[PDB]
Amino acid sequence: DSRKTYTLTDYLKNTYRLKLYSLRWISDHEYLYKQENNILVFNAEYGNSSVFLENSTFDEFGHSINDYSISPDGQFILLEYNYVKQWRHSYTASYDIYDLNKRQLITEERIPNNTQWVTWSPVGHKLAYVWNNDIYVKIEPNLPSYRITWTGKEDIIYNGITDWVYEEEVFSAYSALWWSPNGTFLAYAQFNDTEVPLIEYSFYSDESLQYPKTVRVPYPKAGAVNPTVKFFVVNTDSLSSVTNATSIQITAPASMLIGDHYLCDVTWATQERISLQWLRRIQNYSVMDICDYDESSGRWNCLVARQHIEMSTTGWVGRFRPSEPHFTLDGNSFYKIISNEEGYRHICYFQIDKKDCTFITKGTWEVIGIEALTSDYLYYISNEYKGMPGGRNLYKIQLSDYTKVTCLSCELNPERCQYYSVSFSKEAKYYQLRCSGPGLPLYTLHSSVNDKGLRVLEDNSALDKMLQNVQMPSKKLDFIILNETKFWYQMILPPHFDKSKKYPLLLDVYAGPCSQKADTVFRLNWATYLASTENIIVASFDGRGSGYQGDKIMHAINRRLGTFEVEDQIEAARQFSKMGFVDNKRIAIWGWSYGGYVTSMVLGSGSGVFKCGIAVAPVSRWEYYDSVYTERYMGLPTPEDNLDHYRNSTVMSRAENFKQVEYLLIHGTADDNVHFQQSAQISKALVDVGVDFQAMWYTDEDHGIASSTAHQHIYTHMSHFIKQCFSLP
Amino acid sequence: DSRKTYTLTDYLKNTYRLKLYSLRWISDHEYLYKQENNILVFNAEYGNSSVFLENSTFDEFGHSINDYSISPDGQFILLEYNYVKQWRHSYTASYDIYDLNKRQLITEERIPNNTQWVTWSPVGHKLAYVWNNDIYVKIEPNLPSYRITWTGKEDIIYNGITDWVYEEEVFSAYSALWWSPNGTFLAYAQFNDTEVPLIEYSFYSDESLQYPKTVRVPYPKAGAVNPTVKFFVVNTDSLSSVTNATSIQITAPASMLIGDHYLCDVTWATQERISLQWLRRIQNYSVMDICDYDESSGRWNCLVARQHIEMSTTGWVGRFRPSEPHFTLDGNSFYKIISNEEGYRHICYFQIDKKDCTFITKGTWEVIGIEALTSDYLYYISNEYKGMPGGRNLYKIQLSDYTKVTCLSCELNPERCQYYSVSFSKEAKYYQLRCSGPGLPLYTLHSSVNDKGLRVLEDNSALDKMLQNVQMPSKKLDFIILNETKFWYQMILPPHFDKSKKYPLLLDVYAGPCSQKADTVFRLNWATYLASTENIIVASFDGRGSGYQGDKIMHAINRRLGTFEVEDQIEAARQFSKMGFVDNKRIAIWGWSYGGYVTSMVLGSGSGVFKCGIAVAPVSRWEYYDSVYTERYMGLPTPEDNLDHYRNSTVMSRAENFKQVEYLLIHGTADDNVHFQQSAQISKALVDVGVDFQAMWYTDEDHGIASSTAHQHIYTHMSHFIKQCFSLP
Ligand SMILES: *[C@@H]1O[C@H](CO)[C@@H](O[C@@H]2O[C@H](CO)[C@@H](O[C@@H]3O[C@H](CO)[C@@H](O)[C@H](O)[C@@H]3O)[C@H](O)[C@H]2NC(C)=O)[C@H](O)[C@H]1NC(C)=O
Ligand SMILES: *[C@@H]1O[C@H](CO)[C@@H](O[C@@H]2O[C@H](CO)[C@@H](O[C@@H]3O[C@H](CO)[C@@H](O)[C@H](O)[C@@H]3O)[C@H](O)[C@H]2NC(C)=O)[C@H](O)[C@H]1NC(C)=O
Ligand SMILES: *[C@@H]1O[C@H](CO)[C@@H](O[C@@H]2O[C@H](CO)[C@@H](O)[C@H](O)[C@H]2NC(C)=O)[C@H](O)[C@H]1NC(C)=O
Ligand SMILES: *[C@@H]1O[C@H](CO)[C@@H](O[C@@H]2O[C@H](CO)[C@@H](O)[C@H](O)[C@H]2NC(C)=O)[C@H](O)[C@H]1NC(C)=O
Ligand SMILES: *[C@@H]1O[C@H](CO)[C@@H](O[C@@H]2O[C@H](CO)[C@@H](O)[C@H](O)[C@H]2NC(C)=O)[C@H](O)[C@H]1NC(C)=O
Ligand SMILES: *[C@@H]1O[C@H](CO)[C@@H](O[C@@H]2O[C@H](CO)[C@@H](O)[C@H](O)[C@H]2NC(C)=O)[C@H](O)[C@H]1NC(C)=O
Ligand SMILES: *[C@@H]1O[C@H](CO)[C@@H](O[C@@H]2O[C@H](CO)[C@@H](O)[C@H](O)[C@H]2NC(C)=O)[C@H](O)[C@H]1NC(C)=O
Ligand SMILES: *[C@@H]1O[C@H](CO)[C@@H](O[C@@H]2O[C@H](CO)[C@@H](O)[C@H](O)[C@H]2NC(C)=O)[C@H](O)[C@H]1NC(C)=O
Ligand SMILES: *[C@@H]1O[C@H](CO)[C@@H](O[C@@H]2O[C@H](CO)[C@@H](O)[C@H](O)[C@H]2NC(C)=O)[C@H](O)[C@H]1NC(C)=O
Ligand SMILES: *[C@@H]1O[C@H](CO)[C@@H](O[C@@H]2O[C@H](CO)[C@@H](O)[C@H](O)[C@H]2NC(C)=O)[C@H](O)[C@H]1NC(C)=O
Ligand SMILES: *[C@@H]1O[C@H](CO)[C@@H](O)[C@H](O)[C@H]1NC(C)=O
Ligand SMILES: *[C@@H]1O[C@H](CO)[C@@H](O)[C@H](O)[C@H]1NC(C)=O
Ligand SMILES: *[C@@H]1O[C@H](CO)[C@@H](O)[C@H](O)[C@H]1NC(C)=O
Ligand SMILES: *[C@@H]1O[C@H](CO)[C@@H](O)[C@H](O)[C@H]1NC(C)=O
Repeated sequence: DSRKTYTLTDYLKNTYRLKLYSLRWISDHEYLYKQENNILVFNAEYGNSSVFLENSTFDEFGHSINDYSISPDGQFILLEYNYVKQWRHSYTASYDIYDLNKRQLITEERIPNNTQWVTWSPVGHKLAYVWNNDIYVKIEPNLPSYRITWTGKEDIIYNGITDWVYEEEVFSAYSALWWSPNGTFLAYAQFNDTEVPLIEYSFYSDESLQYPKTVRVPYPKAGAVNPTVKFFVVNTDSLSSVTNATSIQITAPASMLIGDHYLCDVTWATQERISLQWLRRIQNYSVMDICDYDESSGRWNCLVARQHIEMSTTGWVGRFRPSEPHFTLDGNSFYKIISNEEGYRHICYFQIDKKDCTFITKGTWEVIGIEALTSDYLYYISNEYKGMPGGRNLYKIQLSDYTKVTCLSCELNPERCQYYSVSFSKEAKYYQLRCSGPGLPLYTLHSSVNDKGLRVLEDNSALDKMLQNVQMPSKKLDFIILNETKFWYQMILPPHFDKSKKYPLLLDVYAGPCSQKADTVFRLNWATYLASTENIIVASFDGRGSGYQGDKIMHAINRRLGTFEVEDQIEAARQFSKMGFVDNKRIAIWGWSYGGYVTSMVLGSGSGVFKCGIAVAPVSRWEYYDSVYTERYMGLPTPEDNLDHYRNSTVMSRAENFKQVEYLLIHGTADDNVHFQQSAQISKALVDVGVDFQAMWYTDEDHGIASSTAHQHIYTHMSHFIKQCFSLP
Repeated sequence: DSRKTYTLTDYLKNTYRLKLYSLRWISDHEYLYKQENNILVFNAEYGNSSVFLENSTFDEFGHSINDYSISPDGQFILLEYNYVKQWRHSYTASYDIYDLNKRQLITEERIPNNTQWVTWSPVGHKLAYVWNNDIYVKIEPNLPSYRITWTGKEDIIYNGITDWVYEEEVFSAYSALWWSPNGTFLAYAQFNDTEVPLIEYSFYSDESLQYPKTVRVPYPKAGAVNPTVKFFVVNTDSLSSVTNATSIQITAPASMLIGDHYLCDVTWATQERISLQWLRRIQNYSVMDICDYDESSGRWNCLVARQHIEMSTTGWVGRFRPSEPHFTLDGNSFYKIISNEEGYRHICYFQIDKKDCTFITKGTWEVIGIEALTSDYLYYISNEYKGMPGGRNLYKIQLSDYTKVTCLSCELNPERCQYYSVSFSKEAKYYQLRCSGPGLPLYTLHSSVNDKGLRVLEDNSALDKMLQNVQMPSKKLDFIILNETKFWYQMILPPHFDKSKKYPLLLDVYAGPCSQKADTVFRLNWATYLASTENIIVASFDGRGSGYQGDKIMHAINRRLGTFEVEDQIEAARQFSKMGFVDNKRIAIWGWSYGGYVTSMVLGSGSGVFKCGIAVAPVSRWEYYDSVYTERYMGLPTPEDNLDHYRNSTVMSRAENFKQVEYLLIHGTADDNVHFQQSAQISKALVDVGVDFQAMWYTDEDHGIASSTAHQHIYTHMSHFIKQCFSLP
């Protein structure tokens, strides 16, 4: 054996890059793929291409265009420059509209600088943008903007944008603007954070800054006042400069109004029908209101009969939040993913006039998501193939005959692709199946008309040839029967693996509620380096609390976080140790966020199975985390509700047992998700008891700690600790 | 040998304690020494004792009495309970006045809770206290308080108390109240921090606290607006309840009014004469105003003729601040320590009517301080004995015949005591000479009448016997001739030291301007453990910038901090290495505060002499430290004045060279002196360049990091790092 190993340098410097083919379906037959800084239009059926915009077009722009947005009409394009990131999704940027017919930059009534969000109408060239927490609408790109809201304020009234809590948990986005299917109406949400308490952390900026800046973010910790959401809808077609626009408010269902409620999701059904999903602060009761517009009163009305209530007594409602409904063209019938009586999520045909729901799919698998609803077929990704919870394959079901279900990707390349994803065209005429593993990522375009594979867009052939030279580690995904239940685990076995020889084992852990750490995706990460060079088996286990395996396993840790999942990881290590190739004296664990919470808990468990551990940005007490996430799985922190578990599930409590393990606590000073407070309290507890541990603070670094320099430094420091603890060279 | 060694446990658990005899001279013949929780009165001449207050007296108090204050009359006592510390000197506490004649606790008009400062009149039982930044005076302990100021405000107007900058630099205390010699007048200072910018750091309090508290302290960084000081004097004898008291303001000399000025010190001369020392922001010009009270106008007047101006073109005026004048009983003549033309500080007889000053002492030594001015003799401590800059001995000079100077402690116990300190009685009839080394601390009481040693109060005999069993390390203080100048150094040689054998060397460093690290004091510190058990020579060197050696050496680093002192420490290590008993391959350096700045600078020097280093609470850029300290030595951070050196003296700049040394950066999150910001910037710089280093943040810990738990953990972690770097067992 005389080949190079995957070194940390290769990982940090991204020497081996996984080519990807990302396209934008502008039509049912054409998509826009950016090549050599040139936007190109590709006919899906023929396969030919044409230059939509030459790089020279914006070479004289004078600014670096971060991203572009083609108007549905295709007569205009948005240019994003001066991109400034805020949180995971939130950002501010300047925008310049470019005419694609006159080949000229719009210079009059330009979108203002620091625009928080900008969106084209679903059809046409209307532009709605949020500036200074305020919503403006430009009916024509070259015409003056029309201001809709006037109550926008910073860290108080968010109009059209989402506050930290909603952006990171409820909507998973920074956009609260929902255009009507033809762009007649614009649905928006007004979040009020007047009462939500502020988390205050210090920012040191650059060396030039003399006095540090304090950053205050409206952040509702478990039990703290949550934000108030108010939904609104405005007729954009009636927008006038003479008078302000009028926004009709759709009130929440009375059940939600009794107490704190959340607007989980907003989905347009027809040009005059909208579906609002509300969920009470106690996330075990959710009502969907199919509201329609009444022409006579010009006001949207929600029929109590059409309302659909989904309650869960076993645990929380939804994997992370109520799913999205896929209405039919008529809009009087919709398909949604609901949990079956057995406890496995499946598609359920729904009619707006019948509260009864008819499940169209059933089994011990789980419908991961609905991709497209054509008048004849509904396409969904599922983990049914080979009963593998970590597999994703495309399936289509005849709407008229539900019994006729056909797999579309299961038997394409079974050896190389088992985790598939899909992006259909405007009318689902053509779809791009993208496989992420277990082999190299493969991107292929197919035609729904005859389910025929038109061509292969990307095959990662060059990377494959380069990876032949390096001694890449192998990945093993199997299951261990615990309490007569199959719990799957993945193991990145080192190259030239010998079962007889005993190798050190690092248990990468997350164990988040409804999370999967054992899948079939090819990933070039730090574990690849650890297994290839340091020869460390990197393993991950999905125990009670893991998702894609049913409500029973997912809702097992309900109202008891830091209990079953922590125990399962320790039991996993014991099973892994007795397999025969694991050095019992050298077993470690590492995790990020919830993984850090579990990593700390297992190290302080006093089990004696683990020797050392690295907790990065770890959660210490659940009363320091946001309300939406914590209250969903731990309930309210009140003396009459799980207050005991809230206090019994703190890492600080197990500090005395940390004296038997080596601990590395890494955290970013400017973390908005898991505040540095949580890491700080862990350190204080260990210092008080006298536990000796290593720590590393990264100044002005967020939860991701992904700044090139910090990313390299964090993994370099972690590599040193793991090697030192494992007594490796 | 079988003798045990001084272990870290002995140091952390204070196994060997140095007994001390601290007394309070209530009279010229009697002092109060607390024994077994009983205040006892001891006649100095006879040596007999009597119980002033039995422990039972305050056993039923119900609170823990932190400290006591006997009224000069002795008819009343103050009891301090509920002690809450703020900064180094600032604190808040509740006080209960106790009658020492009626043996009863005063229950009416009690001193309010959270009293910031309380002081008895110099003679009598008057009480002046500052509550809520406001000054109140109780003429009688059992009578209602009289409020003097009414403009007090938190973090804005400090009346009678010193702001952070003045408390930690100018006055080195939290008291701005100065009682007149017979208590007729009360001199006070009003500090205004309305413009001084606030340093904001986060406090994580306890595990219960859900949201961290942001602590904002008025702190003037180099160049930032400094606080405004206004002096005032009030006649307490005329205090009435019917009308408010009137405070006469003594304005600063015109020279100081031209720009920012500081009130360095306030010293009362007679019952009607006060001496104010003012210093401009540019600390190289100071004027002392001897102001007297004019009965006719009832206003204090400062004669321009009586003003004494001291300017220094070589460097800053004063060791750290203008010295304190010692006026004669008449008050028309005073003695002060001024630097001579040669550049060595010496006592200088002064007359209020003659601007000329006559030096009464001269030589290549330095008068450390004036202790007592009797009508016939002036007592001062100096480093003249054996030309040792680190020695302190008591001397007395006949005022009539200055040639007649007599040493009082030089030849008492030359082998055991060379560093002496003294506390005279009310009329200097008796004085307690306390020696801190080089042998065990020895406390003795003497009589000035015939300079006779009455008796020995404490001899640390028990500690001496216990220290016989342990293998205590030895201390060597010598000098290395650099550039034809004697630079002294101390070395804590390990037990059973063999010059032939090569031992590892750790250079404890501070190198602060006007600082001494090589002295003759016996200290049981971490170095004792390192030398006794780990067998590491701990050495300290006093190079350019050191004090007690003359203005030339002290003012050498003027307007150039981080230059000569850093180079000298590296040169010291080179000289130490070629001595013959130092392992060149294993030399390290550690420091706190300025020591941390030097430690970082020498590690990033690129010299290659040092292998590893530990910087605790280190200063990174001088533009982050307070103004009074930085501007005194580095000038103003302005483009026209030393702005370059300010940017050329940053640790972050030498980050690339840290790649050759092991670095441990320890800092407390809640540091008010060296803000964490300085450590944070160092870390960010190393992270950016890619320098691998270890770090450790101590949550809710101040500059001292002296909380029992943290103190033990910091030295434990530091011990591990030093041993690991020195490849020690
Ligand atoms: C966002 O939430 C805050 C807090 O609920 C809202 O502030 C509230 O605004 C109402 C407006 O009517 C205030 O009611 C009035 O208060 C005044 C005194 O301030 C009183 O004289 C009136 O009789 C009436 O009660 C309410 O007090 C106030 N609450 C506060 C300040 O805590 C705010 O309006 C909300 N913003 C939006 C756009 O929804
Ligand atoms: C402590 O320092 C601050 C800052 O110098 C002092 O505040 C100042 O107070 C004076 C009072 O006369 C203000 O002057 C007046 O201001 C008002 C507007 O606020 C204006 O209408 C008047 O004609 C006059 O100029 C001055 O502006 C103000 N400076 C500020 C607020 O920055 C404060 O009084 C000082 N405190 C003490 C007790 O010395
Ligand atoms: C790919 O080739 C086809 C022809 O085989 C193109 O289709 C025609 O393109 C011409 C271009 O001038 C049009 O005038 C015709 O109307 C098109 N015919 C149809 C049926 O659409 C197609 O446009 C090409 N695609 C690209 C991206 O160049
Ligand atoms: C549209 O609404 C805005 C906001 O209320 C109006 O602008 C305000 O008009 C009032 C009139 O008294 C002023 O006091 C405010 O200062 C204005 N601005 C704001 C931000 O409140 C505007 O006039 C309305 N337009 C029409 C035609 O009704
Ligand atoms: C977009 O959709 C809206 C809602 O259906 C359309 O508005 C209605 O259009 C019909 C047909 O012209 C009218 O009879 C209704 O009175 C309209 N309702 C309202 C609220 O005005 C709108 O015309 C559609 N736009 C386009 C271009 O098709
Ligand atoms: C949603 O969760 C709450 C909190 O667990 C449930 O309220 C409890 O209901 C049970 C009976 O089912 C009572 O014994 C408890 O005392 C209630 N409160 C608490 C604090 O547990 C509520 O019933 C749940 N709702 C649904 C639809 O399951
Ligand atoms: C130490 O002893 C001396 C006597 O040798 C004490 O002096 C006398 O003490 C009595 C006590 O009742 C007084 O009445 C006398 O007036 C004292 N004489 C003088 C000259 O002072 C002295 O008080 C004793 N000291 C202590 C602390 O008990
Ligand atoms: C002593 O000074 C205080 C402070 O100025 C006086 O108390 C104030 O009196 C005014 C009279 O109009 C009130 O408006 C204030 O509210 C009072 N308090 C404060 C804190 O300002 C007090 O009256 C004065 N006493 C005498 C006898 O003059
Ligand atoms: C404390 O000292 C002050 C200042 O010397 C004395 O006040 C003066 O006392 C003399 C003598 O009685 C008077 O002639 C002056 O008019 C007083 N000046 C003022 C400002 O009142 C005061 O008497 C001394 N107190 C005691 C008890 O000796
Ligand atoms: C106090 O220090 C300041 C700053 O160094 C001195 O001002 C400088 O004086 C020199 C001459 O001695 C000039 O060449 C400089 O231009 C002055 N300004 C600066 C920015 O350096 C001042 O003279 C000193 N005062 C005394 C009494 O020594
Ligand atoms: C711009 O596009 C042309 C298209 O032929 C390509 O050759 C050229 O390399 C591109 N330049 C950049 C900087 O991408
Ligand atoms: C954005 O800022 C730049 C720079 O000040 C300015 O030239 C431009 O006109 C601004 N755009 C808008 C729409 O305000
Ligand atoms: C209180 O004082 C008496 C004086 O004889 C002493 O015996 C006793 O030990 C003291 N108690 C404490 C707790 O110091
Ligand atoms: C201080 O507070 C305690 C507790 O409330 C109270 O008993 C006491 O009287 C207070 N003292 C004064 C002087 O206010």
